[PDB]
Parts: sequence; structure tokens; C-alpha cells
Amino acid sequence: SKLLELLRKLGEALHKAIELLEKWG
Amino acid sequence: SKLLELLRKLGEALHKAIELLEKWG
Amino acid sequence: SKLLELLRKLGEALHKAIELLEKWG
Amino acid sequence: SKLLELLRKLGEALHKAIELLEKWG
Amino acid sequence: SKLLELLRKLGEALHKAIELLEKWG
Amino acid sequence: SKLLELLRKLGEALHKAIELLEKWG
Amino acid sequence: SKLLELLRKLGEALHKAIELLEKWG
Amino acid sequence: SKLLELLRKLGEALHKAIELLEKWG
Amino acid sequence: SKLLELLRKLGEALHKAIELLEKWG
Amino acid sequence: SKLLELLRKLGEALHKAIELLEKWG
Amino acid sequence: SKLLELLRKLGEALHKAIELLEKWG
Amino acid sequence: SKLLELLRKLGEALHKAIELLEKWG
Amino acid sequence: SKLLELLRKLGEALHKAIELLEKWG
Amino acid sequence: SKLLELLRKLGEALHKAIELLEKWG
Amino acid sequence: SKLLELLRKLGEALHKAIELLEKWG
Amino acid sequence: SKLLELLRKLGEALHKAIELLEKWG
Amino acid sequence: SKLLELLRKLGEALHKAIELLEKWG
Amino acid sequence: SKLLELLRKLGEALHKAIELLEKWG
Repeated sequence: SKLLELLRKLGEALHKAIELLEKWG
Repeated sequence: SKLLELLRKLGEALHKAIELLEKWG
Repeated sequence: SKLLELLRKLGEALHKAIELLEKWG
Repeated sequence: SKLLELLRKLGEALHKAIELLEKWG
Repeated sequence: SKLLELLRKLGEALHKAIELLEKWG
Repeated sequence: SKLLELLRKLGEALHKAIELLEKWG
Repeated sequence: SKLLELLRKLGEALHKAIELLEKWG
Repeated sequence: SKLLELLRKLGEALHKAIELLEKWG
Repeated sequence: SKLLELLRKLGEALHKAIELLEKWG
Repeated sequence: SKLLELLRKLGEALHKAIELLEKWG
Repeated sequence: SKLLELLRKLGEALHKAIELLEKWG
Repeated sequence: SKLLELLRKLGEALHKAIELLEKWG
Repeated sequence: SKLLELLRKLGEALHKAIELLEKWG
Repeated sequence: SKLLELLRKLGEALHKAIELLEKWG
Repeated sequence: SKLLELLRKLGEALHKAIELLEKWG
Repeated sequence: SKLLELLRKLGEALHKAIELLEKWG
Repeated sequence: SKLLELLRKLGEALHKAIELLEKWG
Repeated sequence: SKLLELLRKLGEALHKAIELLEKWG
């Protein structure tokens, strides 16, 4: 349950990282 | 360019997938 | 509702993946 | 490459089908 | 209306599938 | 080889019919 | 054999459309 | 116009269907 | 409206032709 | 007895087609 | 066999009739 | 000119119906 | 306008042959 | 409903076509 | 070979999607 | 439960698509 | 090919997420 | 234990994404 929260948090970061890669790339 | 799109879509899908897993878990 | 949202995203990703396979193939 | 074309048409059909599902669900 | 677009695509896919069957057969 | 020709036409006819259904619907 | 099974579906499908085209037209 | 061309295709299909019936019969 | 009549007849035959072709094939 | 039917239907379709040709011609 | 020859010819006549309609339509 | 060939075909069809009739009658 | 009359007559005469063949067959 | 009926058929046909494409391919 | 597998999977997914559309529609 | 069945197939399909993209890319 | 590496990993993560969703769902 | 696999995969994907962001940025 605390893991899941952590899991979700990464997912959000990875999502943003890819969006950024798009904009810059 | 077309690849980067595909990446974003997988990121969005993944991101969403984890959000659910949290709701159900 | 959230499961349908995820379903769509996977459809969009799969659609793009196939378009790319066409371009490269 | 005519197969790829076929594949691409199935992707779209599937994509549309899922979107309709979402609308009705 | 969105269902009718869905059909068109199934018709296009079926059409191509048969074209392939002709070429290979 | 001739049965494949027949199928092809039926596919083309079905495709035309669906296109009409769109325009009218 | 398979083709004949296939053929009969195209005919079946094609019929369905026309019956609709008649009603709408 | 779309209707007119739709018919043409049914005429071509029917023509070929009869040709087959001949060869097989 | 007289074209839809004709369409139906064309459909109506094509149906018969295919049914026979199935039995013989 | 199957082919007779088919014959009748071809005659019915041809009759309709000629009636148009008259009107349009 | 003789009957079939008649069927083919009716199919050919019907095919031309429809092609004619197209030209005028 | 396209009308003529349609006639020719109707003449050929009729000339073969009659021929059949003779065999049967 | 004189061939349309002729066309009709041929069609009328075909019909009658077809009817007869059905009764005898 | 009639459209939904139609929709199934397209799927049924398309399904048959794909199976065949697999066996031949 | 790989492509054909992908084809089958798209067919299976599309088939399932249509079955749902039937139930819900 | 049908949706989960459906969703497993999209994932399966996409996997293939990506595997191909790897090999060809 | 660096984004293909990245792609693969997103596919692997998404695959695992889906498997979990299946079990828990 | 099945979610720590998912965790690791998200960490690895995020690592790759950041390495790219470094280079391009």
C-alpha cells in the first residue's frame, strides 16, 4: 500500500521524462 | 519522431495502468 | 471507467506501433 | 508490405471499436 | 455515426484480407 | 483462382454498401 | 471448403447491408 | 452515383458466380 | 427509389447463386 | 428446380433494369 | 449444361444493362 | 453503341432460351 | 427512342420464354 | 440493432479470412 | 511469420471487442 | 471480466509489435 | 537504437502491470 | 514480490530516459 504509492510516483516521473524527451528531441 | 510518440503513448498507458492497480490494491 | 480509459490508451499505442512497423517495413 | 497495410487497417478498426466501447460504457 | 465509421474500417480490412488471399492463392 | 475473383468482388460490393450507409446515415 | 464457409458469410453480410439500404433509402 | 457503382459490383460478382456455376456444373 | 428495387433483386439473385455454388462446391 | 428460381430472379432483375433504361433514355 | 449457357448470357446482359445505367446516370 | 451490344446479348439469350425450350418441349 | 422500344420487346419476349421454361422444367 | 447484426457478420467474415491467411501464409 | 502471429492477436482482440459491443449495444 | 480478457490480448498484441520494432529497428 | 532499448523496458513494465491487473481484477 | 519486479523495471526505464535527457539537454 505504501509500495503502490511509491510505484505510482515513479510512473508519473517516467511519464513526464518521456514527454520532455519528446519536446527536446 | 514517430517513435517518440509511441513512447509517450506507452508511458501514458503504463502510468494509467499503475493508477488502477493502486485503486484495486 | 478507468479500465476503459486504459483500454483506449493501449489501443492508441498499438495503432502507433503498427504505423511505425509499416514505415520501417 | 500488403500485409502491413492490412495490419494497419485492423489497428484502426480495433482503435475505433475500443473508443466506441468507452462511449457506451 | 461513430459506429458507421467503425464499420467502414472493418469493410476496408476485410477487403484487403481478401485481396491478399487472391495474391497468395 | 476464380473463386478468389468472386470473393474479391463481394468484398468490393460490401465495401461500397457500407460507404453508402455512412453517407445516408 | 473454408472459402465456401467464408463466401457464405460475405453473402450473409452483404444481404444485411442491402436490407438496411432499402429501409433507409 | 455511389449507389450506381455499388450495383455494377453486384453485377460483376453475379456474372462471375454464374461462370463458376457453369464450370463446376 | 426504383434503383433500390433493382438493387434488392440483384441482391436476391446473388444470394441464390451463392447458395447453389455452396451446395455444388 | 434451384436453377429455375435463379433464372426467374435474373429475369426479374433484367426486367427492372430495362424499365429504368426506358425512363432515363 | 445448355441451361447454364442461358444463365451466363442473362448474367452478361444484366451486367451490360447496369453498366449502361451507370453511363447515363 | 453500348446500347447495341446490350441488344446483341438479349438476342443471344433469347435465341438460347428458345433453343432450350425446343429440346424440352 | 426506337431501340428502346426494341429493347423492351426483347425483354418482354425473354420474360415469356423464361416463364414457360419454369412451367415445363 | 440491424447495424449491430451487420457488425457481427463483418467480424465473423474477417475472422474466417484471417484464419485462412494464417494457414496459407 | 512474426507478422502473422501479430495478425492473429489483432483478430482475437477485435473479435472480443465486438462481442462486448454486442452485449452492451 | 470480458474487459480483462480483452485487455490481456491488447497487451499480447503490443508485445509482439514491440518485439518486431526491436528486430527491424 | 537507444530508444528501442527504452521502448523494450516500457513494454516489459507494462506487461508486468497488466499481469498484476489480471490477477487482482 | 511481483510488484518489486515492476518497481525495478520502472527504475531501469527511468534511468534510460534520464541518460537521454542528459545528452540532449
